[PDB]
Amino acid sequence: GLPWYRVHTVVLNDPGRLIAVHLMHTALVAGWAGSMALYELAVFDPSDPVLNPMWRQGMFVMPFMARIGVTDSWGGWSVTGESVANPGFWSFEGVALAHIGLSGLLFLAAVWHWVYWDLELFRDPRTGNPALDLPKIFGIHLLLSGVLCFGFGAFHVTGAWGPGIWVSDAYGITGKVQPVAPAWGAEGFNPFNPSGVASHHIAAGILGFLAGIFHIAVRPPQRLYRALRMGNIETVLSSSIAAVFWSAFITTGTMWYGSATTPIELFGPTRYQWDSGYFQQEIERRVENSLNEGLNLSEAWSRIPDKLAFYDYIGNNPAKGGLFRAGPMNKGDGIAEAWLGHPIFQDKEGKELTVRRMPAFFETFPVILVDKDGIIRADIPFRRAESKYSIEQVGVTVSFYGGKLNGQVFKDAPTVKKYARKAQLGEVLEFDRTTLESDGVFRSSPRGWYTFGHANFALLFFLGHLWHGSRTLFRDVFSGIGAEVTEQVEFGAFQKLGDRSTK
Amino acid sequence: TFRWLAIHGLAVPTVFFLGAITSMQFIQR
Amino acid sequence: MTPSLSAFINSLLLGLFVVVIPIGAALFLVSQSDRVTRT
Amino acid sequence: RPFSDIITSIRYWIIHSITIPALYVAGWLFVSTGLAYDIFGTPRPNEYFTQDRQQVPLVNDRFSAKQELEDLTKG
Amino acid sequence: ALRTRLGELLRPLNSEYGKVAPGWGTTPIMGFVMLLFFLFLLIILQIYNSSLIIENVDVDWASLG
Amino acid sequence: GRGWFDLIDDWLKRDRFVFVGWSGLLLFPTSYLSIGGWFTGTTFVTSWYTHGLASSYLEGCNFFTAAVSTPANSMGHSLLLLWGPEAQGDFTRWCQIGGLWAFCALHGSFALIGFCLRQFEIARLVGIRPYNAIAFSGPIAIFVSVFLMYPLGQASWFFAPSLGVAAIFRFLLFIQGFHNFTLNPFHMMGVAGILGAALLCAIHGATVQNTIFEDGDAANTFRAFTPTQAEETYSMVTANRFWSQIFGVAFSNKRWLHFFMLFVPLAGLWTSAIGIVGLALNLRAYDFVSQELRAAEDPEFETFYTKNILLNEGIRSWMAAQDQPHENFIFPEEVLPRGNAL
Amino acid sequence: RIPLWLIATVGGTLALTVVGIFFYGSYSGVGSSL
Amino acid sequence: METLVYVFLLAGTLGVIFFAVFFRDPPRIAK
Amino acid sequence: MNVSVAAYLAVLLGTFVPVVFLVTLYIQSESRKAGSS
Amino acid sequence: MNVSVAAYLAVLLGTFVPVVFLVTLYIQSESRKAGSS
Amino acid sequence: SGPNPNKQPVELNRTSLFWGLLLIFVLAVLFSSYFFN
Amino acid sequence: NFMLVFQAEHNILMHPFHQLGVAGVFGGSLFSAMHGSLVTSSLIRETTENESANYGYKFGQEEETYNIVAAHGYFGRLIFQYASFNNSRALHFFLGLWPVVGIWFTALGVMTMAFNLNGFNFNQSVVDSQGRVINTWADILNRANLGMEVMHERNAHNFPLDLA
Ligand code: CLA
Ligand code: CLA
Ligand code: CLA
Ligand code: CLA
Ligand code: CLA
Ligand code: CLA
Ligand SMILES: CC1=CCCC(C)(C)[C@H]1/C=C/C(C)=C/C=C/C(C)=C/C=C/C=C(C)/C=C/C=C(C)/C=C/C1=C(C)CCCC1(C)C
Ligand SMILES: CC1=CCCC(C)(C)[C@H]1/C=C/C(C)=C/C=C/C(C)=C/C=C/C=C(C)/C=C/C=C(C)/C=C/C1=C(C)CCCC1(C)C
Ligand SMILES: [Cl-]
Ligand SMILES: [Fe+2]
Repeated sequence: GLPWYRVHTVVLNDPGRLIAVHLMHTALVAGWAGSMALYELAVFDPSDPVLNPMWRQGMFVMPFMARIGVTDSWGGWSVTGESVANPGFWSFEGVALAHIGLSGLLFLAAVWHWVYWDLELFRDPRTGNPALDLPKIFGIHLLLSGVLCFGFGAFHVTGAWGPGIWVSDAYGITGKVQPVAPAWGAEGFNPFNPSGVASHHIAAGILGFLAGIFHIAVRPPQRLYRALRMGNIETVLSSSIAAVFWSAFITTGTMWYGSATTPIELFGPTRYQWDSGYFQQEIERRVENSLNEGLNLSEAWSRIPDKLAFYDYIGNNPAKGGLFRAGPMNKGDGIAEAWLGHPIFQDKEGKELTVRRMPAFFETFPVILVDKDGIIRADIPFRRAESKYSIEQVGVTVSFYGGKLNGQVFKDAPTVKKYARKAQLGEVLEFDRTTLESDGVFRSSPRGWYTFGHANFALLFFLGHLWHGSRTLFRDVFSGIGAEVTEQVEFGAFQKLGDRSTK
Repeated sequence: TFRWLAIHGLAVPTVFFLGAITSMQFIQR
Repeated sequence: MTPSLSAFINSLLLGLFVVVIPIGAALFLVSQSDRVTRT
Repeated sequence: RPFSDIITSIRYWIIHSITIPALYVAGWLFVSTGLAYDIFGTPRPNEYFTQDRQQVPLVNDRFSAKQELEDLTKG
Repeated sequence: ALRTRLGELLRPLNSEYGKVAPGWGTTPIMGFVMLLFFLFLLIILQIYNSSLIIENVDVDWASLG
Repeated sequence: GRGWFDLIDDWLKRDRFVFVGWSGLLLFPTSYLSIGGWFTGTTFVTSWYTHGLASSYLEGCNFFTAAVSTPANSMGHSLLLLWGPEAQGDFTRWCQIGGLWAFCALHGSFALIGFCLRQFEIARLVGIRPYNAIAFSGPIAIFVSVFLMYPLGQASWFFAPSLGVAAIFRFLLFIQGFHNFTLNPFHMMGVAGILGAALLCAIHGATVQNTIFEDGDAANTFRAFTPTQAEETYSMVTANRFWSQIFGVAFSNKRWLHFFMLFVPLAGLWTSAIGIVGLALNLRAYDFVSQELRAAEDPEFETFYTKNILLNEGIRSWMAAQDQPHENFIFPEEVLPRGNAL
Repeated sequence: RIPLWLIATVGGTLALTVVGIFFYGSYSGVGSSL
Repeated sequence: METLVYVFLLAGTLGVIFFAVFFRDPPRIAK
Repeated sequence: MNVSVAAYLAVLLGTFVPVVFLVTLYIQSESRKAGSS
Repeated sequence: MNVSVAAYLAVLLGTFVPVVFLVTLYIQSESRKAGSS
Repeated sequence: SGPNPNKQPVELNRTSLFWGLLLIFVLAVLFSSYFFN
Repeated sequence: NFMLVFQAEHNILMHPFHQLGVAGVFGGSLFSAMHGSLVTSSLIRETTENESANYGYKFGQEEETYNIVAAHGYFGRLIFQYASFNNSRALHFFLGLWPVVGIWFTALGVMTMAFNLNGFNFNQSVVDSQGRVINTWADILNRANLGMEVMHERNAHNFPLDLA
């Protein structure tokens, strides 16, 4: 009969049942959204947003709620850190319950369409057979897509009749949902300009709307109709899978590299902020202009916010996790409690050494303390015998500036080594490893997991697009080849391949 | 000339590069 | 207009006049000259 | 016509007793002239290092790459 | 088989299955817009790639503020 | 046939020695521009300014050590267009920053696209099912995941596989040392697919050649086959009996056998592609945490896994200085992880 | 007109000579450790 | 305790192999 | 060995659910073959 | 709250195995009914 | 709306059963050592 | 572990017999995929649309289950006519030959590196006019081999050379 991998092909030529299965899939996806939101809310810890934000807790789907308006909870807390006094219905809980209710309603609609499948809407008046006028259905759907895109751009994102979207500063320290005016011009095409989102969703939507008016009105040319097999729904499936993996690759790129639509405080920093020293340079210039203002190292480093110092830490890097190191980022190094300050390394004389930072590539990196110019001065040797650059020989002391360990000058070699090991990983922090029983191996942020999943899905959907394009373009030879193939495939039988009017 | 174009697009760079390589054997540092 | 934008526009123009237009013209002439019989 | 039918033809070999060695020698003078080192930028055996440049040359910026390349390849 | 109010309302939208404009139709303008959209995608790809640097378009996190 | 598009279509699909087709307008230039580019880059262009290496026959390398090395790490993920802001139209500086690797890779991606389109086109015109174009999707996935998505997940094109022999061996050992890719279950599925496909090829060839029917009186049995015969040239029943009573199971259906021969290598390649896509983001099956904790608390607990981890540390530390010259890694002999004696 | 066996003989001889010159260059001059 | 799961999975694979060898669908020639 | 605890559920149920699916698909099909005769 | 860990496997598998058994017994019967016609 | 003309039977022969069981069990064997960690 | 130690001590990757084995397995996969694709692609129509195509073949039948001419012509148009194996017996001999010979060669390569006839050693094979070493990919591979060499069996070696 119908093998296990063809079982969903019975609904290929039954439009009502096709709507039913689409409804069931939509119901399942909405139910997943609601259930994931509920589970995340059950396991979320909203107490500390600066050292235990959403992305440190493995919050995958909540940032997408917080990205475009839903920053509050019925429990009287906000992802931004403020305490909500009178939360509205559209909180995290309300969104979750709405998605569950929509899942139930879509399930009921799927049941109705599965039972009542033989509607005159799906039957061709000319022939009476079940059929779908796909070019016009596409125009209707493109009208709907354009209207929704324009509405989102003009009302939701601009906040004319909506919350706006998440906007943040350069360093993720002061971010909130707010309206964004549309950025018409070249600046709208900056991926890190949130305003360019609005300018897009308006303008693109308008064009989409206009495109809908074309596709409802204008019938396809016969040439493209026969070439693309527009009367075959599997053409639509192939092209849709094509566009879908295209979008998946684009979203994967904007996730990994970052953009205005992937704020760091919602998904964690990127690997490239760590690679280029994006936050280290900002902290350095902050303390430098503080020093130029007459402040000292203690005061200058005390003015650095804990959030900014937390970003300057390799454990927050998405390129440090593992494929099977599962769970929240707090399950690895731990839950960050406090910042111990900048460990200046004053050598025996007083020169400032600096521990070379771990690159993301290396699981384990040697602890070497390079000089200002960078000749190696001291390090933690592997072979102690005949050691030249041991911290014992050179002599080093760790003076802490800022943080809870401020103003403390350790000058023993052991305690210097212990904080050299910490300074190898960027800024040094205190961690709670007991609440979640953390095992001391780094995990990936939601940024990395999104990138992984959608990269793999994009490749697999490229395979699917190949398969279904092949099927729709080779429908006539699905069951096998006939005897006609033997005459045309002969070399030189016809001047033009395939065509038999030639010779 | 398409046969000529294909075969000679393959051939002319090939002999040119082989002559260059046989010369390059003698560079002798 | 930045140097990069000028380079991009020039790249489009040279792509037209060095790759697309020559290949298209050659295809058109050869297809119009060497024609199949009994089509 | 079939490949062997061309190869054994005398005309083929009257053509390719002259055409093939011409370019086989053209490549020889392409590299023996030192022209390849100039087109492709490949250092000669006496150009990997020079004064103040006893270390490996590396480009460390995307956009000024040409600038530091001349600076390093001033020679 | 079944006739419904919404079915009657939406029947004109699914009554021209197989209706095709004769010949090439609108394919030339389709190809022209395809060229334009290809150029647009190339422009934005080179903008983020920073192979196409546009003035007042700073592709960087620091452009946020 | 009358219309200009019909005339171009008729000429492109002409039955000649080399089928051109519409896909040939994408395959033949790019493919050519790829292959010659490799032959150029591996023959005259250097890696002295990107990797600190010699990589051309001109510099003195052989077929093994000659390669088209990746661009400099400072280039990031630049498209490295010859007219771009890096080379700025200068061919020499373009070759010196390793832009020829970008040329070869970007033209090879479109050459693979054009060849798969060629497979689809010839399958359509000949009138057979398009299973060969879908089997080339495996190689396309390998190239896309290993040469494009892996460096695009990493810092730059520098960490892509440099196009060579010794370069590819260096890529193999680099990926092992830094990702522990042998421990990756998707790599395991891929090598399973590859070795199983080689196994299927060998067994099928031997079985077919050794259950041939006696269609002649010559000891050399190759001439006893006619291409157009409507008779199977070998015994499926005898092969089934042989493998059933030797191995317990055996193919009974030729169509299933030949689909299996397709599915095994393709599935292997796609599985390994998933693993390399994972490795692009450093999402690596590097370690088993339970054994790491036990060995941390039990200094007598040793497994071959822990020995492999130590070998990976050795690879990383002893390779980083010369393999990533842009980082300027100075590891003294004190900090380099070593063993007793050697 | 020229027997193809002689053509094959001379062509293979010349190709083997070229590859042997490559081998010599491998044991001589640049690319050799000496 | 994971040794229980590992042993169970390996034994299940061996059992599937046994049943595939000895309880296969017998090949027969169609008519 | 500090192993995960939901990994037991993951392995056992990811083995069980496809296995029972395959067994059901086989038994259904056989039943139908027997019913046809 | 501290609860057992194999109790998860106990509950989930003791629900799953009889449930799939019943579903298989139903599908198999139906398939046979359809095959008879 | 009455009987659907698109109803078709579904099958899984015994060879496919053993192939599926082998695939699932071997995947469990491969990925169990990674899920437990 | 055995792989990494073998590479560290013998440089099996640069040894040409292992390269022949890699060619053997990669070509075996290539030819397996190609042969399966072409046989599955030219299957003769013997099956309805609601039925698996594999049931178009009956065990023990006398007729061929696919058109060899169609697959041969398709593969000839794909590359060129001369490349295709018009003979099926020669095709299957080649299928049995390529991986078997490749695996024979790599097994023999391991057998020869057992007695320490190692893969190629092009380390420091390119030197400038002064005579200082310009690295190649062989040298960078040597660095990985050296890391594996020093870290393997950390406590077993008391003398600098790994002669055993
Ligand atoms: C003035 C109005 C206006 C403005 C300001 C913008 C603004 C924007 N548009 Mg545009 N847009 C407009 C009108 C406008 N649009 C109109 C009228 C349309 C027609 C409907 C579009 C259609 C459109 C599309 C289809 C896309 C944009 C995108 C964008 C964004 C570009 C920056 C970015 O993040 O790129 C990031 C994305 C890119 C730079 C595009 C990359 C394209 C390459 C070619 C993809 C390659 C994929 C391939 C399969 C990978 C293979 C290899 C790999 C596996 C290794 C930005 C929000 C892009 C977007 O959504 O970005 C998130 C986008 O893809 N716009
Ligand atoms: C009734 C409307 C409705 C509303 C108001 C929301 C609201 C929300 N959903 Mg959604 N959702 C809905 C219906 C709705 N949902 C339905 C029916 C389903 C079932 C499929 C889901 C399934 C779902 C999931 C699975 C998830 C959400 C989530 C969310 C949140 C984030 C939305 C977001 O960023 O999307 C972003 C959407 C996109 C980036 C896609 C945009 C559209 C593409 C790019 C269009 C491409 C094709 C187009 C035709 C091209 C041409 C057009 C052009 C010419 C104009 C938010 C609370 C997330 C969440 O946090 O849940 C708790 C989440 O993960 N929803
Ligand atoms: C692409 C979509 C996506 C993404 C990016 C994420 C991302 C995340 N999820 Mg997940 N999640 C998703 C979909 C996704 N989820 C879905 C659909 C569900 C519903 C089942 C869940 C349910 C879920 C829960 C319940 C939890 C998360 C959590 C997390 C976080 C940790 C991920 C982790 O540890 O993975 C680990 C992944 C692996 C060990 C396997 C990955 C490698 C491949 C895919 C294995 C494939 C095996 C294959 C099928 C063979 C099996 C054979 C069988 C016989 C055994 C992270 C933010 C955690 C969190 O922090 O929540 C607050 C958490 O507790 N997610
Ligand atoms: C939305 C996209 C989409 C849609 C609508 C379809 C639809 C179809 N595909 Mg599929 N396909 C897709 C994507 C899609 N495909 C992709 C991405 C790939 C690449 C891997 C394929 C590869 C593919 C092949 C090779 C074949 C089909 C076939 C089919 C048809 C029957 C499938 C069936 O009955 O499966 C029944 C499936 C099962 C009973 C169990 C499958 C269990 C899977 C493997 C694991 C668990 C999945 C999990 C629960 C959910 C995934 C989440 C998602 C986000 C990825 C049907 C028309 C068949 C066809 O053409 O028949 C004529 C066919 O042979 N497809
Ligand atoms: C190797 C990959 C591959 C293969 C084999 C196929 C095969 C197929 N596709 Mg295509 N497709 C691909 C990639 C591929 N596609 C990609 C990446 C996309 C974008 C998402 C699409 C989107 C797509 C759609 C939407 C449709 C098809 C369809 C088809 C079928 C008909 C042929 C066709 O339309 O060719 C398409 C042509 C190409 C892939 C070649 C493109 C060449 C470009 C224009 C050159 C660009 C050069 C430029 C200078 C580069 C600048 C960037 C640089 C700086 C990096 C066939 C099954 C049709 C189908 O299934 O109909 C039933 C169909 O509707 N495809
Ligand atoms: C099959 C043909 C083909 C294809 C698909 C490609 C593809 C590619 N080539 Mg090209 N190339 C080709 C033939 C081809 N090439 C040939 C024959 C040569 C030898 C002369 C070259 C020589 C070459 C070089 C030297 C380089 C490339 C590069 C590239 C890449 C960048 C393309 C790009 O952005 O160009 C620019 C875009 C186009 C050419 C598309 C033009 C689109 C239309 C026709 C323009 C219309 C003009 C418009 C109306 C102007 C109005 C003004 C403005 C407002 C828009 C890409 C992979 C680069 C690369 O690989 O870098 C690593 C590179 O440096 N190619
Ligand atoms: C196996 C595997 C492979 C790849 C991905 C991954 C590794 C994650 C893993 C998982 C994959 C998948 C696809 C998991 C998805 C899970 C899904 C879709 C779960 C479904 C959740 C849905 C739920 C609760 C829905 C709840 C609905 C309810 C109450 C409805 C009730 C109602 C009804 C029915 C009528 C109206 C009234 C009311 C009360 C609303
Ligand atoms: C590169 C680049 C930059 C910018 C623009 C431009 C269009 C120029 C673009 C493209 C350039 C192109 C396509 C150049 C073309 C160059 C080509 C095709 C070079 C190829 C040369 C081929 C070579 C050596 C072949 C050597 C073969 C050898 C030893 C074979 C060895 C053998 C021999 C000698 C005898 C028997 C045994 C065996 C193994 C068969
Ligand atoms: Cl010893
Ligand atoms: Fe066969």
